[PDB]
Parts: sequence; C-alpha cells; structure tokens
Amino acid sequence: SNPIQAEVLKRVAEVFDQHVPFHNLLGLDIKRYDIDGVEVAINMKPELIGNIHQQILHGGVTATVLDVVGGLTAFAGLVASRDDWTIEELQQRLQTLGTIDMRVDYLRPGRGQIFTGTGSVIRAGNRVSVCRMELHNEQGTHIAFGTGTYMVG
Amino acid sequence: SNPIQAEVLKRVAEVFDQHVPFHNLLGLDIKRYDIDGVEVAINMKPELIGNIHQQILHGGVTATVLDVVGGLTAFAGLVASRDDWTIEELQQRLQTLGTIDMRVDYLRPGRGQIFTGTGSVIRAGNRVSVCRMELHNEQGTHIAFGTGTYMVG
Amino acid sequence: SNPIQAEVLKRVAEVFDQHVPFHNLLGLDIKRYDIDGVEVAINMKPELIGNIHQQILHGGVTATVLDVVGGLTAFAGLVASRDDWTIEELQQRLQTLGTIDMRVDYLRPGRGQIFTGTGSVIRAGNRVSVCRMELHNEQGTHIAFGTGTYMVG
Amino acid sequence: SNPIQAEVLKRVAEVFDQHVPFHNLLGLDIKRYDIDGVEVAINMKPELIGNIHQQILHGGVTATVLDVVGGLTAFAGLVASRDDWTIEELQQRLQTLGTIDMRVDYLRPGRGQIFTGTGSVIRAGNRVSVCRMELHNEQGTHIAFGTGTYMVG
Repeated sequence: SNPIQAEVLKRVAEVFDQHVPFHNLLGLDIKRYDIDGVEVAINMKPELIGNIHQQILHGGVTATVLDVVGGLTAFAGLVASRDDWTIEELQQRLQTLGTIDMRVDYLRPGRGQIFTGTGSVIRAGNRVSVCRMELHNEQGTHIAFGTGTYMVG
Repeated sequence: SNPIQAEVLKRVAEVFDQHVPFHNLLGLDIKRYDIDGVEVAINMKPELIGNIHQQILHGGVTATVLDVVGGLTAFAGLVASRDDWTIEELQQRLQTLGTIDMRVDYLRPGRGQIFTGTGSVIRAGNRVSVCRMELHNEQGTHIAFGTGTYMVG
Repeated sequence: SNPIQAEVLKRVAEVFDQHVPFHNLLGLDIKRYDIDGVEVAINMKPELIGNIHQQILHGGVTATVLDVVGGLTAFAGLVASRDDWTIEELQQRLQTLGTIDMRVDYLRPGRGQIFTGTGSVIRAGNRVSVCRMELHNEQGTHIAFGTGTYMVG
Repeated sequence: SNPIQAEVLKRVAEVFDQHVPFHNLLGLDIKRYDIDGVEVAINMKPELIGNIHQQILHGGVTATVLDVVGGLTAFAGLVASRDDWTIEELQQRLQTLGTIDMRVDYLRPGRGQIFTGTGSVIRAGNRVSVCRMELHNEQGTHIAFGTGTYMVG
C-alpha cells in the first residue's frame, strides 16, 4: 500500500503494543495490524483471574481487550480510507482517537490458555466510527462480543 | 440489616477486596460495602496509564471498576430484597452472580489520583437486575457512566 | 420440526403478525417464522418518514423492528432448547417474554420500498437470552444492527 | 438564551411537532423546548399498544420517544454551547443531527394514560454528544431509561 500508510500501520501497532502501561501490566500484545483486521492476544496468567473457584478470566480483562481491538480497528479504517494522509495529519488523528461508548456482551465463562480478539468497522466515519469486536480462546470458543463507538477525528 | 444480611456482605466484601487476583493486580479496593450499596476506590499508579502523554486512565480500568461496582450493587440489592435469605442460598447466589451485558459511556479524560465508583439498582429482579454505575476522581468530576445487566439468580 | 414446537411457533407468529395493535399501525409483518429463526418485513409508506427533506425511514421504526426480531429470535431459540415442551409450558413462557435492554447501532439512512429484519441468538438461556438483530434495505445493505437481552423465563 | 438560539429552537420544535410524518402517526408532541432541554409527551391510544392483555405501550414507542428526546436534548446542548451561532450556521448543524447508537433499558411495563420524556447531556461536544433519556407516565412512574450518542457536527 501507500508508503506512509505502511509506516503508521507498523508504528501504531507498536505504539498500542508496548507504549501503553496497562497493556504491559496485562501482557496484551497486538500480534498484527493491517488495512483489514487487527489482532490482539493475551496469555492466561494467575494475575488475570476473577473467580478462583471457576478459575475464569476477570470480566475486566475481556472488556479491556475488546476496547483495544475496536480503537485499533477504527483507526486502521481511517488510515485505509485515504492515500493523501501526511504524517502529522495522522498524528493529530491518533491523539484524538478515543472510545466514546462501548457495549460488551459476555457469552461464555472466560476459560482458556490464550485469548485472541479481532474486530471490524460496521460504520466508517471521518470523525466517528463504530466497530464490532470479538474474543475467543485457542479452541476458537467465543467468550464475548463487543460494539464500540470511537472518535477518529 | 439482620445478622445474615450483614455477615454475607462483610464476607463478600473481603473476598472482592483481598482474594481476587485481577483486583490485586490493579489495586482495586472495596472502600465501603453495606445493604445500601458499594464504594470502590482505586489509586492511580503508573501501570494503569493508557496514554503516557495525557497521563489518563486506560479505558480498560474504568470498565473494570464500573463492572465490579455494578455486580456488587446488584448483589447488595438482592440481599436487601428479602427478609428470609439463608447463608447457603446467598452463597449460591454469589457464585451465579455475573455480568450479562454492560455499556460504558466515557464522559471526560480519566485524570486523577484516586478514582471512586458507586452505583444503584434501576431494575431489581430475583434472576436479573440492571444497575447504573458512575466513576469519578478525587475532585468529584464524573469520568464515566455505566449501565449493567447482571444475572443474580 | 417437532409437532408441538412447529405448532407453538405457528401460533406465536400470527400473534405478532396480527394480534399487536402497534404492528398494524406500522405495517410490521412476520414474513416467516420457523425453529431456525425469524424474518420480519415492513413496507415503506408516507407515515413512516422521519425527515421529509430526505425521505428517510424514521429511526423509531428501525428500533421497533429490531426489537421484535430480537424477541422472536429469543423465543424461537427457547423452543428449540428442549425436545419435550408441553404446549402449556411454552404458553407460560410467552407470557414472560420481554426485552430487558437493547442497543441499536445506526449505520445508514433507511431508503427503499421494503425493509427486512433477521436475527440470531448469541447466548442461549433458560431465563435470559441475548440476541443480535439486523435490518436491511431492498438493495441488501444494512440499515442498522441491534443487540438485545431478553427474558425468556 | 439570546434571540438567535431561541429562534432556531422554536423553529426546530415546530418541525418535530407537526412536520414529521412518523410523529404525526404516533401522536408524539413537543410540549416544551428551550435551552434547558426538552419535554416530549405522547398520549396513550389503542394503536400504540403492544400487549392487549396487559394494556402496555409497545416497546418500539418507548424507544421512539427516548431517541427523539435524546436528539433534541443533544441539539439544545449544541445551541447553548456558543454565542457566535449564526442562523444558517445552526441550520446546517440541524441537517447533520442524527443518532449513532442508543441503549434502552426497560424497567417495568409501560402502563399509563400519558407518557412524558425528558433527558440531559452527559457529554457535550462539537461533533458528538452523549445523552441520558427517561420516560415516565402521568403518575411519575419511570417506564424506561435511555442513553444515546448523537452526531451534532
């Protein structure tokens, strides 16, 4: 794709990946990131448990992962929408990026070894975008669905 | 509250405040928990930051706090709804207690030193309850509102 | 499907299709209803326009259609839940069927002569079910998505 | 409110009260509309019933009223946010007014003779605003609560 569109796609992906303190506290990793769909994985660890008896992931981790998948999905959508994007142009956008509201639907108990989240834009906007997100375990079992409205400009 | 109601609440409160791995990871504390509702407090700390430049809370922490406030608010309301609960029935309820769906509305940037969450029951049920949650910093400004649907039976 | 199930689904269908005053005012029709799900449809007419200057469907209609699709989807999923329902049992359930909360995401302005809605269960339950709903124009594009939490018992 | 603000508001109130086909079909009325907010009312009539036996308002009507209250609430909050507003500058804004997403929480059966709705802005913006809505009957009993995200620029 566009030389600049590539930079941001490999930069923004790395920004979220390790430049965010909370992402590091949880061990959240943005595996990939490109024009279509981003991916976010998180390995199960004792620190992420909610109910010790059921040994299930705390609902806050599920929410966090879905929110991150959405913002990234939204911004990625903004990027691919143009070929005139300058560097500062997108930098101002990235500083504006934020969640306005989000809905999480908890489908099944959060059990698994590795969890992966992905999303897609259902409403692409120049200022506001809405996406749907999803979280599953290594067995492919859907743990939760999400829908978020993001500010992209 | 009668002995049963009081004792159950005291027990649940220490469970959430000391024996929940994810709560310990973030520093989420149950400041107050009685038949009237809950108060959850969380001190800002570097690991909870979402964007270093603006020094704001990661939307994930906010969602986590709002969700916990809702669950406990819904459980407190359940306990308060009957004069004939037994320790065993309420202990079974605490295990079934869970979030079905939740909406978080991000109002302002999450800046603060100490964050406090409280909630109220807008729809009480024997099986399903709906709660409204709020999060504010030590200055009293609202950071986010939440609405949660919880399975309570 | 099963004699009783197909019999109950048949009954419930004419109910929403004709026994509901608001459905007749809007022209809401239950195009088809089987154990697999539902498909609602509604023809455009002058009384359903929201903004005359744009000849677009009023959002209130959209939300109405999504919610009905959701309740029907939920109940259908419940019928297929057990294989030994008694016509009286399912009659008691239908009396408790109702929406707890619903989220509507508006994607495009509603245009065209006919609008069709369908949905699916994302979380099946004996007491509560969560469904996703979709509404689209005659050209196949999605006007809105919906997510609903329903009481099925 | 200065003359310009009050002028556009009176104009907007007129359009929604008489020049909106779907509002005229339901009988939705804009009782009052000023810089503070909006009051929407709708009398109960046979055509608005959802369940014949319970004589309750159809959930679609409740959702319709909450969305309209939210839109007008959002627009009023926009009108009151500035003084440099020129007549057409706000009329161009009105053309952009629309609902992005909405969540409705059904608290209890919609019984009543006259239903009234009010709302407030929980997040005011130059392009996106979030609002809370509420519907009650003539006795003051709360029927449903809403939360809407609106495009205002």
